[PDB]
Amino acid sequence: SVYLQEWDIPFEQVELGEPIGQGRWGRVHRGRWHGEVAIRLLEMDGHNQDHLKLFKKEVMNYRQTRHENVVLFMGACMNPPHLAIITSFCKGRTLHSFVRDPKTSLDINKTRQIAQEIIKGMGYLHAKGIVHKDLKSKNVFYDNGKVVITDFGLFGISGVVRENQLKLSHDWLCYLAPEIVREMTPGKDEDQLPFSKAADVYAFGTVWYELQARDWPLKNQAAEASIWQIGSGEGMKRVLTSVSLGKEVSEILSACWAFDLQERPSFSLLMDMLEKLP
Amino acid sequence: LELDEQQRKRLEAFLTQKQKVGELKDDDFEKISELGAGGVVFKVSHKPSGLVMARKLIHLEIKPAIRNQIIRELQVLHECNSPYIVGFYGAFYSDGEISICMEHMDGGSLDQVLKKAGRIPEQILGKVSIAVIKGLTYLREKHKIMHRDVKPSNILVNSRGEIKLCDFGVSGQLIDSMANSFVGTRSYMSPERLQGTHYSVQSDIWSMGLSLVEMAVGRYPIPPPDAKELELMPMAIFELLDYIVNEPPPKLPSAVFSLEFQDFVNKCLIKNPAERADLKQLMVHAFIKRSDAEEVDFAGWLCSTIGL
Ligand SMILES: CC(=O)Nc1cccc(-n2c(=O)n(C3CC3)c(=O)c3c(Nc4ccc(I)cc4F)n(C)c(=O)c(C)c32)c1
Ligand SMILES: Nc1ncnc2c1ncn2[C@@H]1O[C@H](COP(=O)(O)OP(=O)(O)NP(=O)(O)O)[C@@H](O)[C@H]1O
Ligand SMILES: Nc1ncnc2c1ncn2[C@@H]1O[C@H](COP(=O)(O)OP(=O)(O)NP(=O)(O)O)[C@@H](O)[C@H]1O
Ligand SMILES: [Mg+2]
Repeated sequence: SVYLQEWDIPFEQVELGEPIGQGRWGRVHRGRWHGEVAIRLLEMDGHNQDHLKLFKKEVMNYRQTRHENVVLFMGACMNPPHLAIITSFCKGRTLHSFVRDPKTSLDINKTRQIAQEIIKGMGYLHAKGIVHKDLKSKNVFYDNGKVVITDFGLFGISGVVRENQLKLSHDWLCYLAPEIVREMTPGKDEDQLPFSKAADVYAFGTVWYELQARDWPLKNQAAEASIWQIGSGEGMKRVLTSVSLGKEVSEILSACWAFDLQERPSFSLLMDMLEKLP
Repeated sequence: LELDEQQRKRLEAFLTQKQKVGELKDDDFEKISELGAGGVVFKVSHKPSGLVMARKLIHLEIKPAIRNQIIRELQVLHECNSPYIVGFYGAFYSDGEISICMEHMDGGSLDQVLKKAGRIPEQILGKVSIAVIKGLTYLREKHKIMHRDVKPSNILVNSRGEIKLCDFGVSGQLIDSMANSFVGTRSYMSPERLQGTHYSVQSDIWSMGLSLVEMAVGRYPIPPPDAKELELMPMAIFELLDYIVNEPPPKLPSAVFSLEFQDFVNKCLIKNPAERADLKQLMVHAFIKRSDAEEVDFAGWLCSTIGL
């Protein structure tokens, strides 16, 4: 059991507001710390089966983080089985809904600067040994220039959320690297998948593609089709040839989506690649 | 088509019963029993009218404006009627879920029938092939729609001896709007569809062939059983899918089944869909001609293995 009085941020009160979406990781409520915050409500059936021990470990790790491109992790109180994760609230639009708005005007300069900010944030996390499982355009926020990363390290938690057949979305598959898709099998939980620093730079490639094409690489297929296409690597080979964008642009997209994970660059390397660009 | 006179009879008897209700609401229905989980489908009692129907429940939280478009596309399904297509009664929106109420087929699905029988004999599978072929031709010729999801769990039977197709792909908007699809342990998708290239009804023909092998042998045939396992008669999803794309297709054992039956499935499971038989070629295959002229009391076999 850890409470809100152990945190860097002076805590006195916190009022829940309207919810703003449900997912397989509890419910997220717009809150008010004198500043608005995001409150994620969880339930853990794991009756002290090292789940809480792991939760205490990971949450304390989040405490030692602060960066202008990453959400400000504020507090995490656990009165088991009910847990809560409080994050700074990002105003503005998600990068998902931002790039798909017709009125939005992105250019080769705006696209470069946005990616740099994301790499800077993702670089900080990797430097701290924090693997950002679940990186995608829905978990990145833009507000007239300011770019923030959201919901990092959330998949390391083993809370309750369902049957035998696997439960997958399409927006998620486009960010999943082949090493992960191959290991997917029924009765297997998200914690068992091989997320890594390489899995994050792969998902950054799908983000980089979204910055160019304003859509995801694979037209909405049956999930089974999307599995083999990604797990075989053939799918990313077709979409890379199917439309050209630019040798410099396609260079880093072919780099991040490399099938052999060790051929994927680090984020510090990606900062330089984004420099030598139009 | 090639409509029989009696098929008109049972069609019309359904279409007389159609008008026996006008509107639908949640409280019209009383849960009789649970059928299976997928959406979930329940045997239900309709109270405004004595008809017993099957109500399948698909849970979705999405906005009203898109919903009226899905439903108006879905109303076209009241138009298709065939002795090989489960009858449809209506669609509505209620309490966070679209309910589809349709004809109740008292024998269930071929998966649950196979579970009870152990294996399905060759002669029954001949009658099933004709019904499937004619259903797909009907959908192609009259409404220009492919099924897209043919498999044993979606082939229903009754004690009258009718065989009907369900769960086909009528709404383009509904496919795209469903963000979250569900994968399981068995896949019946054809190779060409899995690689994301152009596809047609040919992919349904593969699905029929593969479904037939499962039911003929009593086991999902990927991966193939070993030598000693066919006598007696833990894999990740990507391993299965890559088997379908790269390894030779499954085939029937050469001892216990006729050449017409073996050749038929082989023509269905050719991986290149341009060489795979089409509906016109299938309609004229020796296997179908033999089955069509055979006298098999299908009702009696079904009732006796399922215990009425
Ligand atoms: C990405 C992708 O490929 N999606 C996809 C691919 C193929 C199929 C479906 N699809 C589906 O799977 N079902 C099954 C799960 C119950 C449907 O019922 C279903 C459906 N209803 C329905 C219609 C008629 C009768 I007679 C019974 C019914 F139930 N209509 C109207 C559809 O238009 C679709 C498109 C359905 C979805
Ligand atoms: N710090 C935040 N500021 C603003 N909105 C947030 C924040 N964190 C999460 N959200 C929103 O809360 C909602 C629920 O988030 P989430 O549970 O991650 O669902 P998701 O990201 O859309 N996909 P999933 O994680 O699988 O449920 C989404 O609409 C997010 O955009
Ligand atoms: N119209 C129906 N009448 C009677 N039983 C039905 C009907 N539809 C489904 N069932 C039964 O309910 C079970 C579950 O079917 P279903 O929900 O369709 O799962 P599924 O077909 O395997 N997946 P999907 O094809 O996407 O729906 C079937 O195996 C049948 O036994
Ligand atoms: Mg999120």
